[PDB]
Amino acid sequence: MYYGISQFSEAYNKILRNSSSHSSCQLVIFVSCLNIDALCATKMLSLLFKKQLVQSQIVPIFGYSELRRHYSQLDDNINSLLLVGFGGVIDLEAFLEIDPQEYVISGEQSFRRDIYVLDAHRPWNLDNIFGSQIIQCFDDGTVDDTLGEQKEAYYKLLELKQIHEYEGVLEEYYSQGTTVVNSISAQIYSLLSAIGETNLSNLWLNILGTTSLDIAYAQVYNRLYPLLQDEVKRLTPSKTPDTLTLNIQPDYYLFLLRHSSLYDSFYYSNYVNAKLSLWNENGKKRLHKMFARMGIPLSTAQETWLYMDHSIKRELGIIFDKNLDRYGLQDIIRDGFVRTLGYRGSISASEFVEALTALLEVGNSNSAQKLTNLRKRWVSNFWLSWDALDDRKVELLNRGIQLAQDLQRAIFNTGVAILEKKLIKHLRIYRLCVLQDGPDLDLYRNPLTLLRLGNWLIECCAESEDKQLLPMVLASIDENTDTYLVAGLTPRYPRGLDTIHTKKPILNNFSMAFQQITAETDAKVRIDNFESSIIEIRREDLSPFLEKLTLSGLL
Amino acid sequence: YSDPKEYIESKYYDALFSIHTPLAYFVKSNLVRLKNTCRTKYGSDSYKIAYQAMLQKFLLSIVQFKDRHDNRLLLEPFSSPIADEKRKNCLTKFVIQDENKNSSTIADLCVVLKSREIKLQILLLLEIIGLNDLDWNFRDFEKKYKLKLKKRSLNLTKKGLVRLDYCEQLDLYLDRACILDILLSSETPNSNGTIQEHKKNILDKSKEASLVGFINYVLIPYFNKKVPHAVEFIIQKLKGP
Repeated sequence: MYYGISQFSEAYNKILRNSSSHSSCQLVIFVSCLNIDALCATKMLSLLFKKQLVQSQIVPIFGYSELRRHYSQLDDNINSLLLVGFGGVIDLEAFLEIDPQEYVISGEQSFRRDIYVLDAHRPWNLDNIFGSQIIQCFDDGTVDDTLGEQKEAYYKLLELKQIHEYEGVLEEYYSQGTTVVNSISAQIYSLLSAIGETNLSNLWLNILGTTSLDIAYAQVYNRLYPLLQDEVKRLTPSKTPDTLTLNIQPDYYLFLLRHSSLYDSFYYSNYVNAKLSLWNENGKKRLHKMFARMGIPLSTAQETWLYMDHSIKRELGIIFDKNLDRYGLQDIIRDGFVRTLGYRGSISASEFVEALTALLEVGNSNSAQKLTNLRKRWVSNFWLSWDALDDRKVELLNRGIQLAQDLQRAIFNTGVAILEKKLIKHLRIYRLCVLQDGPDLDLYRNPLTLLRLGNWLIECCAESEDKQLLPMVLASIDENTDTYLVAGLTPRYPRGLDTIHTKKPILNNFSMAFQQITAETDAKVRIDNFESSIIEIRREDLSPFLEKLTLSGLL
Repeated sequence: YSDPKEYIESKYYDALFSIHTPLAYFVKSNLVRLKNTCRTKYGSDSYKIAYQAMLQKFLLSIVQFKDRHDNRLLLEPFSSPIADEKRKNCLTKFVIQDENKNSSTIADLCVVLKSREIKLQILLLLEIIGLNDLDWNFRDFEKKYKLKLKKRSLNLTKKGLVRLDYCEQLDLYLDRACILDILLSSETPNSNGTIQEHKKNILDKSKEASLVGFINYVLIPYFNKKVPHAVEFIIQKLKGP
C-alpha cells in the first residue's frame, strides 16, 4: 500500500505509536549508504526521534545484497522498519522472503512489523504499491496522478479463450529506466511542517538533501527550489556562537570557487569543461580569452579566493552577466543557500554537498572477504558523513572540501588523458572505455571513484548528439592482481545539460542488462550498488563479458 | 571441385586456417568461381537463389560464432574430414612446428583465427546483403534501428516479469571485432614466432589482418561498387566519431 501526501502525519503517528510502546528500541532505519538525500532525511528523522526521545537506530545499507542480510538479522523486537532511499523499485515482499501471514501476529490488518518505504526513485514497484499491506510506501502523488493504466493492468490478477495484453502494459512500465522525481528530505520537511517541528537545522538538512539532486536530476532541484527559498525567506528573526542563520546569495555553478581560486573554479568545473573542452589545448586558450574579455587578469584569477581583491569579487556578478552567455556558460549564474554558524566563515549548500560526496567516497584517506575491507570502509565513510551533519564538527566538513579538491583534480587528469588518447570506443548499445593501471591516485581499487570518472567522462566529453545518450562501461585492469574492475554508467541529467526536445534513450534500462550479465559472470569480487554497477573479474573474463553485453535483449 | 557444396567448404576453411593467404583471394577468386558455378547449373537467372542458399549455409550467427570460439574449441576436431584437415595442417604449422612454444602460443593462434573469421563472416554478410538488395539499410542505420532497440529494451524486462536480420548481424560482428581490437591493444605487450607475427598484424594498419587494412584491401576494392552504403557504414563504425 501507499500513503498520500495528506497521510504523512498519519503514518508518522503510526510509527510514533508502535515505537513508543516500549522503552526498548523497536525502530530501525535502513539508510541507503551512498546518497546525500537519504543521508540527510534520516538525520532529520533521527533528530526528530531524538529531540523527541524515541530510541532509533541507523543502519547503512549499501545495496540489495546488504538489504537482504540486514533484514534477516533484525531482532523481532523491531515493529517499525524504515527503508530510506531504496526498495521502492523492487518487490520487497518477494525479495525479503516475507510471508504476510507469519507477521499477522485491531482494524485493517495489523502486523508485528511495519516496513515503510521513503524512496524518491521511480517507477514504483506495483507489488509494493497495490499488492502489499505490510509494505507501506510514502508516495509523492505519483501513484494517484500517473499509475492509472498500470494499476488496472496489475489488478488483472486473474488466475482461472480470450486474451489479455496487460502484460505488455507492465512490460513498458518496467522497461523505463530508474529516475528520481523528488527529494526525500523535502518530503520529511513537509512532515515536520505538518506537525510543527521546523527548526532552522531541519530546513538546512532539507536544503542539503534537495541540493544533492542538482548533480544528476537538475530539473527536480529546479522544481523544489522555490519552496526552499520560500522557507528561507519566511524565517526572518532579525546571537550565539551557535546561532544558525540562512541566507540566499549567489552560489555560482563552479567547482568550490570560495575554497580555491576563480581560475580553478572554472578549470575544474565539469560544466565549463563540457562547453569549452579544457582537456585539449584550444579549449584552455578560450578560458583565458574568457578571462581576458572579462577584464580579469590571469594572475588575479589564479590567486586564492581569500587573497583575491574584493574589488573583483564585488564585480564578479555583473562581469558574469555580460561575458558568460557569449561562451554558453549562463548556468554558472545561480542563487543558492548559505549557512553561517555564529561568526565563522559561511558555507554553501552546493559546497556542503561537495564535501559530503568526498567523505562518502574517500573518507578514510585473499580477495575472498576482501569485500569486507570495502564494506567496513564504506560504513565508516557513512558515519563520517553522518558526523559531518553535526554543526559542531566543522573539522570534518573542511577535510571533505580538501578531499573533494584532491579527488576532482585526479579525476580531471585521468579523464583528460582518456579523452586526448581517444580511448572511449563506441558500440551499438554502449560505449567502452578500457583503462590500464592509471598512474594517478589509486588504480581505482576504490570502486566508487571509477563511477565518478565514468560520470566525468559522460559529462565533459563532447561525443556529438547521437552518442552521449549511450551508457558507458569502464574496465580498469589491476596488473598486480591481474583483474579488471568493470562498472556501468547510465548518463544522468546534471545542471548544465540541455534538456529541450531531446528524448530519453530508447534503451533506458541498460542497468538491467548490465545486472543480468554480471549475474552470469565469474566475479571474484561482487559489489552491489543499488542500480547494479561494479564487479571484479579476471582479465580473461572481460572479453566474454563485453561480448554478451552487446547481445542484451536480442533473444 | 567435386561438389560446389564441398568446394566452398574446401575454400572457406582454406581461407580461415591458411593465415598467410589474404582474404582478398577468397573474394576475388573463390567466391567468383562459386558464382560462376551456380550460373552453369541453374542458368543465367535463378542462380542467385542457389548461390546465396549455399553461402547462407556457411553464414554463422553471432551466437554460433561465440560457441565456436569459446574455450579454444576451434582447435578441436571438426566433423567433416574436409574442414578438419585444414585445422590439423594449421596446427602442424603454427603450434607444432614452432620450437620453444610458450603457453601464449595456443591463445595467440585462437585470437588470430577469431579476428580472421570475423572478417570472413563480414564478407559473407556483405555478399548476402548485396544479393538481397539490402544496402539501403545502412544509410541512417542508427535512426532505423531505434525500433528494434525498443524491442530489446522490452525483452530485458520480460525475464524478471510474469511472477534472418543480416544487417543487425553485420553490426554485431563489427561490435565483436572492436572488442577484440580494444583488448588486444590494452593487453599492452610493449619471422618471430610465426604465429606471433600474425597476432601483431591484427593491429598493424599496414596489414590486411587489421581493420584499417581489411577496409582498404578487401572492402573498398571488392565491395564498394556493390554495397556502397554498407562499406561506408563499416567505415564509420570502425573509424569512430
